[PDB]
Amino acid sequence: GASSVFLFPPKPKDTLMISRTPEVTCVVVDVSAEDPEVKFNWYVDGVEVHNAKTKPREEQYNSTYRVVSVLTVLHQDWLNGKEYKCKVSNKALPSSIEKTISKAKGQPREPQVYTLPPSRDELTKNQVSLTCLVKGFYPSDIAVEWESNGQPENNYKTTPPVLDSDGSFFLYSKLTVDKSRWQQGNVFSCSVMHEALHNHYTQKSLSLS
Amino acid sequence: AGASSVFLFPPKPKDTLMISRTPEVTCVVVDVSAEDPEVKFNWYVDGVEVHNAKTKPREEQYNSTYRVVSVLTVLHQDWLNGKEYKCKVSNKALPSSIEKTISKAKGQPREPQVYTLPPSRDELTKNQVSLTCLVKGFYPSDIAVEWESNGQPENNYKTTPPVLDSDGSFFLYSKLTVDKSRWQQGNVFSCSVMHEALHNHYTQKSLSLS
Ligand SMILES: *[C@@H]1O[C@H](CO[C@@H]2O[C@@H](C)[C@@H](O)[C@@H](O)[C@@H]2O)[C@@H](O[C@@H]2O[C@H](CO)[C@@H](O[C@@H]3O[C@H](CO[C@H]4O[C@H](CO)[C@@H](O)[C@H](O)[C@@H]4O[C@@H]4O[C@H](CO)[C@@H](O[C@@H]5O[C@H](CO)[C@H](O)[C@H](O)[C@H]5O)[C@H](O)[C@H]4NC(C)=O)[C@@H](O)[C@H](O[C@H]4O[C@H](CO)[C@@H](O)[C@H](O)[C@@H]4O[C@@H]4O[C@H](CO)[C@@H](O)[C@H](O)[C@H]4NC(C)=O)[C@@H]3O)[C@H](O)[C@H]2NC(C)=O)[C@H](O)[C@H]1NC(C)=O
Ligand SMILES: *[C@@H]1O[C@H](CO[C@@H]2O[C@@H](C)[C@@H](O)[C@@H](O)[C@@H]2O)[C@@H](O[C@@H]2O[C@H](CO)[C@@H](O[C@@H]3O[C@H](CO[C@H]4O[C@H](CO)[C@@H](O)[C@H](O)[C@@H]4O[C@@H]4O[C@H](CO)[C@@H](O[C@@H]5O[C@H](CO)[C@H](O)[C@H](O)[C@H]5O)[C@H](O)[C@H]4NC(C)=O)[C@@H](O)[C@H](O[C@H]4O[C@H](CO)[C@@H](O)[C@H](O)[C@@H]4O[C@@H]4O[C@H](CO)[C@@H](O)[C@H](O)[C@H]4NC(C)=O)[C@@H]3O)[C@H](O)[C@H]2NC(C)=O)[C@H](O)[C@H]1NC(C)=O
Repeated sequence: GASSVFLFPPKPKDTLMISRTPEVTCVVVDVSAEDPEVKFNWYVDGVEVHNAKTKPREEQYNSTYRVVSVLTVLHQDWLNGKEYKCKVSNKALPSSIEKTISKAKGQPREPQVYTLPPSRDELTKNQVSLTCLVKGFYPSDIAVEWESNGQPENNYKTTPPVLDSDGSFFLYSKLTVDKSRWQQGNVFSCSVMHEALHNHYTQKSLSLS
Repeated sequence: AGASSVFLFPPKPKDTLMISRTPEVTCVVVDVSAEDPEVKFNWYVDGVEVHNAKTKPREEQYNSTYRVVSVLTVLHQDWLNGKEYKCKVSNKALPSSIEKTISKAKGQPREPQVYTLPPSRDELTKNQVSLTCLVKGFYPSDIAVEWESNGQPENNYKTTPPVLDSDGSFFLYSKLTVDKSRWQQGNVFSCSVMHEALHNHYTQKSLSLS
């Protein structure tokens, strides 16, 4: 079952902040109740490692079992482009199944962050859209958040990264707020974390002009 | 049993929304063996067999298999009214036929609101600047967005995929990049949006230096 095994990268924020602990996560589903202990082998740049913490089989709501293995990774290892391999050996199956993941290769490029106030035409509405354009970044791993008065905002959506014509990525984040909060002069801030920004962080603000 | 080797693709949104354009449904069969006899296609529209499809000759792939494509031209009205298109792929080498079906997304259509946004003040120090088109509140997600200036298509734009918003509708952004000099001259730029819930399937918003 080369499709019962899933390997997840660390969160973008986790690899960029010293206070956080990035992990790669190997998930195997559909283990039968009659199957023996599923084995995980982990490799970093081809070298086997043994510090993974594997979760005892958890019974599911569809009668199957799930096994999750978690490997903590070093911030710099991930950022320096090391390859993480997860190999899952379920003896009830013919074959072991391997997956590999790593940071995309290529010169990192610094995001340029721009905030855009609502379109004049939208000011007629009950709620208005505050836009954060983030462009020119590489690789596509990035975190974007909105806040106001030191507090996280409740209502925003961010597009996936989109490949631009010069080989870098862009995205937009759309924050929706009541027109009243906008008219009252509240300051809103889009913060962005990416490996190619100084301090891995930058913020741009937006308020009624 | 070959079931995962047949793929059925819808027409492009723009093609279904403009009568002058030709919308097509495309049935693609991959992993066709050289030892297989002729792959055969039958096509149906709401269960009724149709005969106007054009099937291309098999094309050799670098992995020693063939790809075979059949293309069915559809009426705009038919697609937009939700008729079902079925491609049935037959091959003596297989025990059973493989059938795939496709149709337009269901659910109440909602009209997009289109907003143009000028470059951020901070971007005006760059030699290239970004003109933004925000399109929101639409359903279904099938939509086309383009940019023009002086009646000519612009080259350098990219558009995000539709993103599901908190109310069940979709939004996207389209980003047009232009030389800062063209923006500063006062040239007018237009974002045009095609969607089935718009009057005449078309609307546009313009943007220039202010
Ligand atoms: C029996 O039950 C279990 C449990 O199911 C759950 O419970 C029931 C009640 C249902 O409600 C069900 O919906 C629930 O999911 C079933 O197990 C499930 O099995 C399916 C497959 O059958 C799995 O589906 C795949 O999911 C992938 C993504 O999963 C994530 O996102 C979904 C939501 O989108 C979540 O629900 C998942 O749990 C996953 O969530 C992610 O989890 C990560 C690990 O924890 C998180 O990362 C970590 O987070 C921590 C802290 O949070 C740290 O930060 C760590 O650092 C970090 O690593 C992550 O944040 C989290 N994300 C989110 C958003 O929450 C899909 O990607 C995948 O699609 C691929 O594969 C498909 C083939 O199956 C294919 O169709 C797709 O196209 C895609 O294909 C891939 O394409 C790429 C590139 O093109 C290729 O490179 C790949 O090769 C290719 N894939 C291939 C070849 O396989 C699947 O859709 C599902 O995840 C799983 N659930 C759980 C919980 O394990 C089981 O199936 C049931 N049996 C039945 C029904 O018979
Ligand atoms: C041997 O080789 C062949 C050929 O590959 C090529 O050669 C080899 C040697 C390599 O060099 C390789 O790199 C080359 O590409 C291999 O054939 C491939 O087989 C795989 C399957 O194994 C196919 O994978 C599916 O791809 C779908 C997307 O395909 C499009 O997008 C890719 C780019 O991302 C293109 O490469 C494709 O050609 C398709 O491109 C589209 O083509 C349309 C038809 O022409 C275009 O539409 C038309 O456009 C014209 C204009 O030109 C008009 O506008 C018409 O009106 C319009 O109709 C369209 O524009 C174009 N798009 C793009 C972006 O280019 C995926 O959708 C699909 O995913 C489904 O299936 C998976 C299961 O396999 C599943 O995991 C997914 O989740 C998803 O599941 C489906 O989900 C839907 C709903 O979401 C359900 O309804 C379905 O039921 C469900 N199906 C399931 C579960 O099965 C696959 O990933 C691949 O497309 C194909 N390549 C080619 C070129 O045909 C072959 O595999 C090799 N064999 C071996 C043994 O190695």
